[PDB]
Amino acid sequence: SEGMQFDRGYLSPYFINKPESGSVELENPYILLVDKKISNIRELLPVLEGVAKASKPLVIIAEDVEGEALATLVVNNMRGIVKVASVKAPGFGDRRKAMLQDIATLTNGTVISEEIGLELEKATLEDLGQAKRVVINKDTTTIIDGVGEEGAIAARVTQIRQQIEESTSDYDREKLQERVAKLAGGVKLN
Repeated sequence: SEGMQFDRGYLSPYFINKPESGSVELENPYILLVDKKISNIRELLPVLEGVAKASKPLVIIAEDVEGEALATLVVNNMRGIVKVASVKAPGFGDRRKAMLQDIATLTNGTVISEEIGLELEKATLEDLGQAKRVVINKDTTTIIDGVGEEGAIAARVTQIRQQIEESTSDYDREKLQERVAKLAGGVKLN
């Protein structure tokens, strides 16, 4: 019940902001969800402009963040220009896409997906998910108290649970149950 946790850690230790625990702890962050690799910093500039309007940190969960995009995020973070962290989206292939949506639903975010005609350079603050806290270390990412609408989160879980009923695979069922447990962990109470 202590957050949605998945087995991807920081993409660079230079995102650490709690050196004594080797971790990134970000309070009331925006959460950018992207179902592709990000390499071109120009794609992120517009969103980063929005984040620059306040003191809210940004967590980027993308298929990967690499090259000039990652380097600029690391340098800006080290300089204190922004408070940012990046992690790889959990999982593989279709399940990775489904789990990015699990996170979007949990956090009231929108997955920036070219599959449906969305473009990273046109992403806005309104597209970003939010949660009370995100904690990242070398191995894991934990999203605590996502702000997603309860009905939407419940409907998502119920849908995953029906998917379990459509399977006769122990492996696949366990993986679906894991998605359920993760969503449940991330809910916001009291």
